[PDB]
Amino acid sequence: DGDIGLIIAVKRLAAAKTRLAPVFSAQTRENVVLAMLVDTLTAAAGVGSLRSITVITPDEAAAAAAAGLGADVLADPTPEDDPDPLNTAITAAERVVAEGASNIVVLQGDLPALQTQELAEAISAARHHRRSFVADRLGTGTAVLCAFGTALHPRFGPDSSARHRRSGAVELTGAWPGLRCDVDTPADLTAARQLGVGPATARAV
Repeated sequence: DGDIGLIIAVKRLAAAKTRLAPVFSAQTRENVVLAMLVDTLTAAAGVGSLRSITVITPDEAAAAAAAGLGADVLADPTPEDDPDPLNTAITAAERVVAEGASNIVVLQGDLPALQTQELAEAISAARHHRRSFVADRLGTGTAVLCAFGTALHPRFGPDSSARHRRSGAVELTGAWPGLRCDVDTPADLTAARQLGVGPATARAV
């Protein structure tokens, strides 16, 4: 059995992926965000090195979906006026997950084209470092952050790749297109769909 505690943080679905609003009705946009989480979780759950998957979210629909796939779920109590709610949530989940795992991996929940093998390989590569990350497709963001026997020090948000790099996290290379293809914009979604999205995202779009 595995040694990696995987964390995914998910914001309120109404707030999520607002740059997809031009191509989706609000209910369809929320459905796409949830479906991308489902496909990401499904791909991740195939990775043999995982001990657990923990989803932290204030969104009860996302909570139900994750729990319904056999993930651990943490309610996110982070106030609305917290200046950095994403990293606050990750750090909160980390404190819990750290009780049961020494090696923790934070994964974006909007990777609908993720293949199990891609994540497995990324984690194998990460084992050679204390802290490491995979940049997303366009290079400014972070698809995955990995910490082996040390604190994550997450710097997700704008310009996270650069911030992670500055923090001393080593950048992993490895094509892993499905791992890198996070979906923020319609262009990102087009790219993901060309790689091949999982069935939940296929249905939602």
